[PDB]
Amino acid sequence: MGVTEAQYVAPTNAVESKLAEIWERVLGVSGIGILDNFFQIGGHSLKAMAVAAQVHREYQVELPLKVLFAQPTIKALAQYVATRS
Repeated sequence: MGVTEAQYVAPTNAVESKLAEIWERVLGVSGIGILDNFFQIGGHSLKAMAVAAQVHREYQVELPLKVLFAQPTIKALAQYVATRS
């Protein structure tokens, strides 16, 4: 019924914590959870492009919107990038 940030916040490794940091900063300096807000992190604007750039260079799987909405949580994001890579 509202709320943008402070979802839970229980990280794990570098990718987990660092991307949670990157997300909470880039999304608008606030502080989100691992589960994210499962909506806004995808972002139906420049967000998809900016995230795609990161998903290229840092994730190496380079899939805009798909990893953003189908994996709208750093838990699933980490398992996609720091597992099979």
